[PDB]
Amino acid sequence: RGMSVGFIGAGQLAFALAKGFTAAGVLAAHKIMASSPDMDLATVSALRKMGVKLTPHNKETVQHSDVLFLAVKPHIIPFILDEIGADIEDRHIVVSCAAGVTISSIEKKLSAFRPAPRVIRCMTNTPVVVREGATVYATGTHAQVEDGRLMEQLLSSVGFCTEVEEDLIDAVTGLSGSGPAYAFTALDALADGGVKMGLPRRLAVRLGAQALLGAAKMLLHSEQHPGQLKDNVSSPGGATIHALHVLESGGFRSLLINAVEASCIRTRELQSMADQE
Ligand SMILES: N[C@@H](CCC(=O)O)C(=O)O
Repeated sequence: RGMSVGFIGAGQLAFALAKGFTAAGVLAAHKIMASSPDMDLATVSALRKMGVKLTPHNKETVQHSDVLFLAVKPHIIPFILDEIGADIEDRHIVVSCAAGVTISSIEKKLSAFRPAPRVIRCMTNTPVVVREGATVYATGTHAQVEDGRLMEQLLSSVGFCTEVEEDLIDAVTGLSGSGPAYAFTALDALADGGVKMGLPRRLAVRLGAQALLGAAKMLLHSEQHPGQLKDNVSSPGGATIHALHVLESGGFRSLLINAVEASCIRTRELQSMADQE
C-alpha cells in the first residue's frame, strides 16, 4: 500500500506491466520507476507521457523500489546484479522477468552482497497491457510465503497468475510467452484472407480478432476440450469442416507445435549458454 515498484529495464515488457498496473488501479503512474539505458523513444518517451519516473541510473531505480523488476535482455542481467547487488536492501523483492535466466544464477551471484536476497522468477507477455496477460512465477529460496502472495496478487491484477515449478518456466515461455506473437501473426493472416474475399481491411482485422477472443472464452469458461468445441461449430455440410480440412492439409497444428518447441528450445539455449560463457 505504501508500495512502489521499479523496472531496472524498460522497453516493451516494462511499458506493458507499467501500463497494465496503472490501469488496473493498483499503483500510480508517478509511484513507479524505470531506468533508461539510452532511451528508445517508443518505450521511454511513452512512459513519460504516461507519468512514470524514468532515470538513466538503474540505481536510483533500485532505491526507489520496494518491488524490483528485472526487465532486461537475458545476458545483460549479470552486468546488473553485480552493479546493483550492493544497493539491494532487504525490504524489496526482486522479480526477474528476463527469459531463461534461472533464479539460482541470480541468487548465487547476488548473495555475494547480502545474506539472503528475496527473489522470484517471472514469466509474462505483452497483453498485460490490458488484463489478459498470462503470467507464471516461481518463488526463490529466500522467499517467504508472504512474498508469493504479494506477487500472485500484483500480477493477478493484470492477467492470469500461478506458482510454477521453475523447471516448467521454459515451456511456458514458448506457449503463453511467445504466443501473443503467434496470434498477432495469425490475425494479420486472417485479415489478409478475409480481405481476399471482399471484406474491407479494418472490418476484417476486427472480425478476425473478435473471432479468436470469443473462441478463447468458450474454452476457458468450460472444459469441453478444444477438440469438442471444434465439433460444436462444424455442421456436416461444410463451410467450416471444409476450412479445417485445408488447415489440416498443411500441418497447421504441426506448425504451431514447431513454434512452441522452437520458443522453448531457444530459451533453454539462451540460458544454458549463459551458464558458462
Ligand atoms: N481474476 C479474474 C478476472 C476477471 C473476470 O472474469 O471478470 C478471473 O480470471 O476469474
